[PDB]
Amino acid sequence: KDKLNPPTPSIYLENKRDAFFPPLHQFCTNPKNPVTVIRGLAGALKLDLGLFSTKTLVEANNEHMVEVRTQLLQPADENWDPTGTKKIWRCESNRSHTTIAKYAQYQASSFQESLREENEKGPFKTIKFGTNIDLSDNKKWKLQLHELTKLPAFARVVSAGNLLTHVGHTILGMNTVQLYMKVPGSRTPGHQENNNFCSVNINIGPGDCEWFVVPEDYWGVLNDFCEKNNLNFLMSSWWPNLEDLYEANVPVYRFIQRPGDLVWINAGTVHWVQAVGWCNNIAWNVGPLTACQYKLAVERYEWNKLKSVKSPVPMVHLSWNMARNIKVSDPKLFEMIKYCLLKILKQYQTLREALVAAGKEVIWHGRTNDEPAHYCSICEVEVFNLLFVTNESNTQKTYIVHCHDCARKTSKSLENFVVLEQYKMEDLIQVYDQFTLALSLS
Ligand SMILES: O=C(O)C1CCNCC1
Ligand SMILES: [Mn+2]
Ligand SMILES: [Zn+2]
Repeated sequence: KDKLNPPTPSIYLENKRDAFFPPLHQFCTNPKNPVTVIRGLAGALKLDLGLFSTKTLVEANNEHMVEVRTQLLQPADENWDPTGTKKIWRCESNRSHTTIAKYAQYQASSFQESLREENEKGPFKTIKFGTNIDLSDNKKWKLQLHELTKLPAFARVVSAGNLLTHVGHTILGMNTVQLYMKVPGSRTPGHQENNNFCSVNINIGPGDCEWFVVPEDYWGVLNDFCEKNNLNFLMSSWWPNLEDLYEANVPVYRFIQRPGDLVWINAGTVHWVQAVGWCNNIAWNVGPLTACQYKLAVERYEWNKLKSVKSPVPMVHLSWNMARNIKVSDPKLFEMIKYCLLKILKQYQTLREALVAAGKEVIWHGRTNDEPAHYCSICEVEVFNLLFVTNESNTQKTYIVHCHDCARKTSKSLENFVVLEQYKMEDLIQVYDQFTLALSLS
């Protein structure tokens, strides 16, 4: 079917006017567009991509850590089992660490070596992919991060309309920038973004990347495929067989990202990517204030619990911050947030009264300014307001957080734990009561 190889939603920018034109923002965040490729973005804004060249990076922070993925150089769009007998979903991808200086050396000699060969089923060559380079430190990366403030607001790392800005604390690689250093064949295997948040990716060049994209509403189909190939959709490295997806009638968007092109991945869009040439990429996440984004984010948050996977975005904490600090005028988005908060409030009230009825002291603990959300030290679920801390950890003021279930499993009557409360119930009830639909004519 021709509908199984759809055209890429693509926008061609010439100048700053095109980049700041409001319909660009609305096109990207439109749920009907699973991905938007903003071509010519860097040139349109006169972004200095040279600030992210490998030469520039070595000079700035040569001992900076790089996560290496050692992979096989696979042909085109395929993934073969090590023997070259059949195409499979499972990806070989071993992890190690290096530095920018050391990876840069490899990146350069890799190119020099291919130049020489050019002038001279498997088996497959091994390559190294430099991933997840952390560009959060504004002191180490001052000029780099300043250049990215030249983007239109909706695509920035930080903006008033970015849900991740409203989290109130750092979520590494989501509201901070990640850098990738690549050689041909460097693969980012299949995935959805952390808690289905949108993502921004800019190719630094000089080489191209090739992207494969599947709309959000087909993700269950890909989840089935993983389970049938004994793979964990969320935690395994997998590279879809295109002939399998075609067979199962899954449409696949396919395109080339050139240097300076910005790729916007909409919420929950499934995708995998490979370098065609030698290049660097930068990326981060963004959370538009839309019903679709909030809905998919909450869904994945709950799915992660069932799968025993930690949510990088603390959706309970975020939901309270939205109610505290954001005027919400979309009736659909408002009703979702209101609903979630009511769930949180009722569960908290239920737990709190069960504790008080069993004669357990709830200790007023309050909270520090700009203090991050808490997760259970055992099971890594988000824990909100009522924190379960051992008598000893309390005494030592290390305040090591457990959820209620994990505390109970350890200590049947919670005799080994104190219950800390970070918010008065009156304060949360008030925040909820005062959270009402704002009027907007837009
Ligand atoms: O440039 C890359 O390898 C990536 C693209 C999309 N998500 C994660 C990584
Ligand atoms: Mn991604
Ligand atoms: Zn727990």
